[PDB]
Amino acid sequence: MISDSMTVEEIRLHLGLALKEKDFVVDKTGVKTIEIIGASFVADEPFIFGALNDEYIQRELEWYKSKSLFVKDIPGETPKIWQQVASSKGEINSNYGWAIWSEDNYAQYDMCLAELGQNPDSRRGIMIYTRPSMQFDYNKDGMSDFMCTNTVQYLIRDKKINAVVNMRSNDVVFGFRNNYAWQKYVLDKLVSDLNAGDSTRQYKAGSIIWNVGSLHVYSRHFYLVDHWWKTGETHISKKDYVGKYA
Amino acid sequence: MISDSMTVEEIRLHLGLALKEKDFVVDKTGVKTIEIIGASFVADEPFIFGALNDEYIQRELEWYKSKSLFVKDIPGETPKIWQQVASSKGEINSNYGWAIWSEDNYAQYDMCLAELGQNPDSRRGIMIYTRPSMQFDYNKDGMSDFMCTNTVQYLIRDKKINAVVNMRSNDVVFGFRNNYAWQKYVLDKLVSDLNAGDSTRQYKAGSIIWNVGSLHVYSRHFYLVDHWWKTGETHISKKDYVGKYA
Ligand SMILES: Cc1cn([C@H]2C[C@H](O)[C@@H](COP(=O)(O)O)O2)c(=O)[nH]c1=O
Ligand SMILES: Cc1cn([C@H]2C[C@H](O)[C@@H](COP(=O)(O)O)O2)c(=O)[nH]c1=O
Ligand code: NA
Ligand code: NA
Repeated sequence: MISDSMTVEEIRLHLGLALKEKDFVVDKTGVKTIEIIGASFVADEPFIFGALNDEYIQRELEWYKSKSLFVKDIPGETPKIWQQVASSKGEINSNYGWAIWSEDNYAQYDMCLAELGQNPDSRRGIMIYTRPSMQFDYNKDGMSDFMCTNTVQYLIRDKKINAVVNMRSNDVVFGFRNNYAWQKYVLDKLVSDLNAGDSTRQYKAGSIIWNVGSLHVYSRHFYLVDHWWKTGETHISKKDYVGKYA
Repeated sequence: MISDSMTVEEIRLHLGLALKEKDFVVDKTGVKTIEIIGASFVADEPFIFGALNDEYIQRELEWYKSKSLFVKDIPGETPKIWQQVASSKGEINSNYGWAIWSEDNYAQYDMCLAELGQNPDSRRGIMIYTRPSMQFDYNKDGMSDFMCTNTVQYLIRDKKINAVVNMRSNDVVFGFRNNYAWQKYVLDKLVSDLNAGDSTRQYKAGSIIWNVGSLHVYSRHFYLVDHWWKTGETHISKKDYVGKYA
């Protein structure tokens, strides 16, 4: 039994209610947010609010395939957000290709693939992204990057592979869209690798379940929530939005 | 906004449905289980099925206060389960007092207390129990102890301190009852320590939210589920149970 969770549509609704309520909490940067504490839902759409950007996602995936911990190695011009959280030397913590494909984080992908190839029913098929020393590593050399993804667990049931994603913190607009594309790519690769190992397995991709301690919208994206609250459209250009949260 | 989750009562219901359905999955030990994948609920009662045992809980808490990684240091006679998962030398991984009070796991309690004493609104107040090297450490010296608790996050909102518990795996009957008593003790201590630091804070304990990749019942406890399914009583002695799952 997979848990019958909220869907992306219902998360949209609860965010709209928080905004209507004026239930604000002060970000570390001083900015207001709206927040769901302890959120859990099935990721049945590839975005919550906003639009897709295959070009950027493909650049972030090439960076993950390189496993580099330096933001300059992102193909093309590196985004400003990555520059602002990096150390004095351009270093970060959150390269998810490093987290799952590097020997330095204990070969999470290959060990999860070996565990499930040996025991398809296991509860120990997991890729652990964060680490206890994060209590001190988050601000090494002046960076500001406390890992947001804690763990991802994989469970094979009825010839489908399901993923359970646990995050400390996730931005609804950019974070969720990029992080979802990545989790789906990893899931499909794992399915294909298991199938090439044994042509009788015939596995397929299953569901992705999303769990978050603080799932939040920054006040700079309140307009998307408000517009969806009024119209049902999940995207509008900032230039075209008319409404209070300009 | 805390997420409006299932309660313990509703978890009881879904477990009863899995049992009725005969939706079984094979444990590593060969035994059948029933399972909810990706479960998330508020812990508003101190047990799901079964009875309380303050004596045993108090012994496990004294062991946690000692921080010892050896099962013999549990006060009095050490339980058989702890003996069966221990290494050739009596060693385990899962002492939660070690995980949060030892310098060797990077002082999780003291660093979370310092983070929240400095910024009550933070999203980085977390105690990280597991670690990436668990892909290799789970069977060190022949033990069988892949850490079950991944992380616990603390969020202070409206002068109440809420906890978000993330677990890979949890047994509904013994695991949940013992693990809940522990999480509530830590929460109350944190509240009291914050209040003694500043007599204007006046904080109080809030909600505990429980998230689990595989939340399961072993076939040896199917009787409790069945009895509750038939009668609404959350406990019965194994001697008194009449029914199929004898
Ligand atoms: C690196 C990363 C950051 N974030 C966002 C979540 C938070 O808004 C922010 C981290 O801020 P915090 O460490 O104060 O929670 O970055 C994601 O949503 N996904 C990611 O993968
Ligand atoms: C140490 C510990 C184990 N357990 C149970 C969960 C599983 O039934 C078992 C670990 O088995 P697994 O590693 O194969 O999932 O021990 C808890 O529920 N809580 C705990 O704190
Ligand atoms: Na670049
Ligand atoms: Na003992």
